[PDB]
Amino acid sequence: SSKWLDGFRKWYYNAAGFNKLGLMRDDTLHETEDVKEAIRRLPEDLYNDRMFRIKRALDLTMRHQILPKDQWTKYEEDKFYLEPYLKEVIRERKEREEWAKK
Amino acid sequence: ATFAQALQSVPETQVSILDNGLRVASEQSSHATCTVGVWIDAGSRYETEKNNGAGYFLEHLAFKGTKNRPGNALEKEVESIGAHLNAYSTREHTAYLIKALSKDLPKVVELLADIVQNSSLEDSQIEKERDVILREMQENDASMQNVVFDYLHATAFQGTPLAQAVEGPSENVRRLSRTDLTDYLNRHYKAPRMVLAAAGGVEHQQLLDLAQKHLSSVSRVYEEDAVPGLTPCRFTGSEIRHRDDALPLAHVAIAVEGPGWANPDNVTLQVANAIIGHYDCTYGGGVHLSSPLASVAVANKLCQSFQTFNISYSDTGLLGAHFVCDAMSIDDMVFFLQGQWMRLCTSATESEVTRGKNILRNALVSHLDGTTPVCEDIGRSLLTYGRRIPLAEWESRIQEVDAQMLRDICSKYFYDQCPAVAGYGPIEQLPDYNRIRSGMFWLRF
Amino acid sequence: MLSVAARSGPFAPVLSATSRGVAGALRPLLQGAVPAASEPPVLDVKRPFLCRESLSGQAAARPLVATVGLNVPASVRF
Amino acid sequence: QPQDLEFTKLPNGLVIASLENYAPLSRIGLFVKAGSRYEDSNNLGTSHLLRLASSLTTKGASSFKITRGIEAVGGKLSVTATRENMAYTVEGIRSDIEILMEFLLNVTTAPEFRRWEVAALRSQLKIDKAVAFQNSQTRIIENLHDVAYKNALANPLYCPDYRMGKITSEELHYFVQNHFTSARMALVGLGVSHSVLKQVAEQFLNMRGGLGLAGAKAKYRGGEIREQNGDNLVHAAIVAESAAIGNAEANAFSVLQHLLGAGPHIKRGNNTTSLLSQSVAKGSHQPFDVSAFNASYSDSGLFGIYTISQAAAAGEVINAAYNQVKAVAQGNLSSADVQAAKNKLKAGYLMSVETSEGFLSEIGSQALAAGSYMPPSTVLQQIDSVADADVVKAAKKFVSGKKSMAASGNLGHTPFLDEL
Repeated sequence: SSKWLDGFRKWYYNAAGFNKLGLMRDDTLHETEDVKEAIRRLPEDLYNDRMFRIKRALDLTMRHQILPKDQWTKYEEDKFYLEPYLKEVIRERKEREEWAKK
Repeated sequence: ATFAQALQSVPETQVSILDNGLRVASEQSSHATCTVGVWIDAGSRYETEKNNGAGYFLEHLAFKGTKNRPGNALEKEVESIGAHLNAYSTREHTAYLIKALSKDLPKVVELLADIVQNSSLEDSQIEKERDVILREMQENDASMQNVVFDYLHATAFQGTPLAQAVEGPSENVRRLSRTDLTDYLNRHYKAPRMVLAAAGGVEHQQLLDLAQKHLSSVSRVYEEDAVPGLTPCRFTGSEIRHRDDALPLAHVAIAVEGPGWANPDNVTLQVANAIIGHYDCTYGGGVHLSSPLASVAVANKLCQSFQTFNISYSDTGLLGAHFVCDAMSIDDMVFFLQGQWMRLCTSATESEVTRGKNILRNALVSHLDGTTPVCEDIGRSLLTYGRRIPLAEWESRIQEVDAQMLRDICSKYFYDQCPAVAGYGPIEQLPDYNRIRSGMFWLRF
Repeated sequence: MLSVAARSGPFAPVLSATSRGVAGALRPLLQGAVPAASEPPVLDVKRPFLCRESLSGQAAARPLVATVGLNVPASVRF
Repeated sequence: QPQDLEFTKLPNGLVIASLENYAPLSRIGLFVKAGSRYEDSNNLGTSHLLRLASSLTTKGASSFKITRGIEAVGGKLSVTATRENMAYTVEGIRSDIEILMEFLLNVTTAPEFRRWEVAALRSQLKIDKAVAFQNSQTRIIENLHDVAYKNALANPLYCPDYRMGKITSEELHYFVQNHFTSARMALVGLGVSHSVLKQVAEQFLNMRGGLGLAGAKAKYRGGEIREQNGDNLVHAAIVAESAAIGNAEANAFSVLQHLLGAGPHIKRGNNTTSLLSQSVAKGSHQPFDVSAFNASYSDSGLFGIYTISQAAAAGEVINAAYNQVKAVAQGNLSSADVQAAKNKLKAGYLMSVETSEGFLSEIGSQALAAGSYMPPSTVLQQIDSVADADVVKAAKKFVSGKKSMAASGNLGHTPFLDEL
């Protein structure tokens, strides 16, 4: 966990390949009701940054190109911008479901 | 303190009967102000479509002067003590009530002595109240909710004395004379049909002494010795639809026949209404209201508002819902509303039954706060049930309702019945009666 | 010195209004365009007052007090 | 058997008053001096949005949990607001009302005010203002208070049409942190004991300073506003400055209100013992309604004449009412009329304190204003001490003051302030 799991996480981040399209991790998440609500709750700056990064990725995958290596999203600089919003939406959905159980 | 013994700590209404058969009932509390009223079994259901507006016309004239106090002097007798004098007439019950202080308790009984006994009907007052009531109904037909409820009574009880409005048609208002009002007062303002109710800072013995000394001369004897029977009314499943596209949004009411007062399953029906409840556009909860009709109506923005009613009369009544909405959603609201009724006939679970029981308990206790609602309940209960039901008895009757008898009662009254529909406004998308009649049952049951 | 609009130097087109029934060859500068604005909410028809008996009590006597609620309708009492 | 209301002033300034009704149902309110009085021009309409947004998520309870848990036990949550103060109320059964207070205190003490929910109910602000402005008396009193004062009382109850879409959650957080402080609150309980209320006040309420922000003293302005909107009836309110709450002349102004007529004591009556109605009834022959308007606040009051009249008859109705008040101010009144006015006033007070809502509202108002609850018998006793000379002084105070006028309708024959 100390030595190579972080190293294997870095190698897997390089190998998965959304960093060379300029995407962050949370841009790659497939939408559900939860993800759409979490995106709807985002502020305007992060929403506009996300949508520009997504359409830049679609432009790059149109031409079958990738970003230059200095413009690849770094593993440490990758911010998890969405997942507190997603965790709050998941928590309130679980609260609604457990109320509907009883 | 448990709710049951806290409900038992409420003081009991004391009821007693004079030699005229007039009932006198009082409830004592610690308030400095009292509410005293007279309740008479004289509504529009006791009329024979030539005196169709006699009760409304009489309740207009009743504060205009007696044979002892000529006109405005009566007003002074109310206004020099700060008392508030009020009257209303339903289709069955007519009330003259007044809120005053306790120190003025004898003299105010004097007013209810001669309002219902010695009303003086001057002819100038007759034509003045005639054109006042004409412009009053010309004002009242603008209110689409009153129009829809009168249309619902017209189409639900066709050819019966219960279809006609309390105010009556405009042609009788220009045709009621002095002798007809005298005949109505002689036939319907009799002794065993009158309940003198008092609530608040009153004592039953002092109220009885005043009631004897004033109202011991109320008639009890008949004019033509022909008892006006209160016949059963035939409920008719039908529709009425007044299409007016210039109106901004439509009011639609759908009802079915309900049991009345004497049937205890009415209480069960109340819990069913407490599951569906009401919704308005100016609420606060939003999508998180417990009522699924309200939640879907705010999620799809279907309706401006809806409410559920359980109106009762002698061995009959109406039971249903009324919604105001824009035109483009009308049928969808109907569909969703009908679906809720079908759930209450088929898939009633104990959680919403407990919620509806709690809502009915809180609404029933909180409605009986105030001397005027307590006096209203006393007078209406002694006219309808012949006795005052204590709130502990209501609590015991509520507590016996579970989900099984709820869906049994709802399958009795709602499932596969013929409703009465009343629409007003842009009601083109209001479905045809065969679609509502098909929505009264499920093919999955 | 007549022509009341030209009496005011900069306040000539503010005191006057110049519609054009048939627009000519030269276009005016700053054509202008309304934004697509919103719409007011719809409300039911209210209660008219056509008699003295209905108008009684409608005159205000106390300060305005508003009340909202979670499941009770919003009200204002005077 | 309704034994005695108990009262308690904590050292942080918080008030707790409770009465042991042993009722079937309990009513618990929290009264905060956080009305529309405490907004400058930067944050107009914040109190309206906070009043509507009481049912949002809190740091300790979510809005789904608050709404479903209030509706699960059948209780009621209401917010009642005026210019001066706000009031939060829960109603329930005694066995459940304890956890109901938990919900209430979250709504008062730890609101998260998430941005998306505020953005959701700004449309509810627009709808609520439309519904409340469907009555013309609302916009008359709103314009009247706007014209009658310069600052801190000209701010409206209802949010202006430009501030909708411009209120953020930071302004609501600022309003809560600056006006929901400890020494501006009274916690009132009916159907409870003192120990539970002291416990929940010790739990949730004892963290803020207490003094908060004061306000801007409500300087009087004067003037008139005329809003031509084309209705069948013309509404016109003419007021002048009057004594505040707690002054010795507020009782005389209330007596003058009920002497000139403040409501119909008989349904479909003719208002025989109302002086303004008597003068306009002997004058005109059309539908009308004239009454006396009183509105006393913490440091100011307004007293005046409200008239609803026909479009082509508004001048004679307004002049008849104003000349009636001018004839009152010269001393042309009887002692029996003042006695009937006192009877009307004390009857209205006693029938205002009868229900639990009115009773708890009066307890909270007394606790926020004076900090010492007085029995109703003391209120009737200080009503009884009003002489007719103080009523004549109040009428002369109305006559010899700078009037503020608010009018709406067809203003073809509606007069002006200098023409009166």
